[PDB]
Amino acid sequence: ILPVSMTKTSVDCTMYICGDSTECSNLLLQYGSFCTQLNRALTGIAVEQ
Amino acid sequence: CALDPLSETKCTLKSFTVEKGIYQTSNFRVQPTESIVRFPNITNLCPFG
Ligand SMILES: *[C@@H]1O[C@H](CO)[C@@H](O)[C@H](O)[C@H]1NC(C)=O
Repeated sequence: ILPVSMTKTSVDCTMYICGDSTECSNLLLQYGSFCTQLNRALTGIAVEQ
Repeated sequence: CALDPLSETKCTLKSFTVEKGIYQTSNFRVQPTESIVRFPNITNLCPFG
């Protein structure tokens, strides 16, 4: 028996962190590309899956 | 960026040339309508009279 795929899961980084908000999200931009470089990671996974 | 979907891509990829294949761009989050406040009926009246 072998694993082959794992469940494809993408997670919006911008909502998870700042949910349903704005004046939260403005802070989230001061951290740079984290959110945008995460979804890249979790995509690279979910693509090769 | 906002003209239309195709031109959101180019703003994600930082490219005018965009090759084939599905890209994620943004996240549409249905925005609420108004509000609901719901509390029991008054339960009591402080002996004002
Ligand atoms: C509140 O008022 C309505 C008026 O019809 C009544 O039907 C209901 O049972 C009441 N409930 C409470 C928790 O006050």
